[PDB]
Amino acid sequence: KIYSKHTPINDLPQGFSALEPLVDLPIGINITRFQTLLALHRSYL
Amino acid sequence: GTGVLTESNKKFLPFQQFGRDIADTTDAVRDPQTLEILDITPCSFGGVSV
Ligand SMILES: *[C@@H]1O[C@H](CO)[C@@H](O)[C@H](O)[C@H]1NC(C)=O
Repeated sequence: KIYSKHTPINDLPQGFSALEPLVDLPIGINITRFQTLLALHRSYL
Repeated sequence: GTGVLTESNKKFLPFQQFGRDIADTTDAVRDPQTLEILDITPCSFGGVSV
């Protein structure tokens, strides 16, 4: 299950912004570890 | 279920299907075939006193 929210903000901010349900995927696998993917640009120099 | 299906003004979110009252009983339904919200209200009933 992936839940998401985009909040316009001026530490983490105060107040409430509930995350809406985005997708429920019928995967059925074992998940114990995770890692974030970043994008890197080639230099060309 | 047995009830009257009426038009609703409840702003359901796209994920949301069912609707519930304080009793956690179905109060609205979103149809798969046509994506519209039908409010469910129990039909009229009462006690008869002679
Ligand atoms: C058939 O159902 C799908 C989803 O349940 C819906 O998107 C589609 O509009 C329906 N077909 C017609 C002709 O309404």
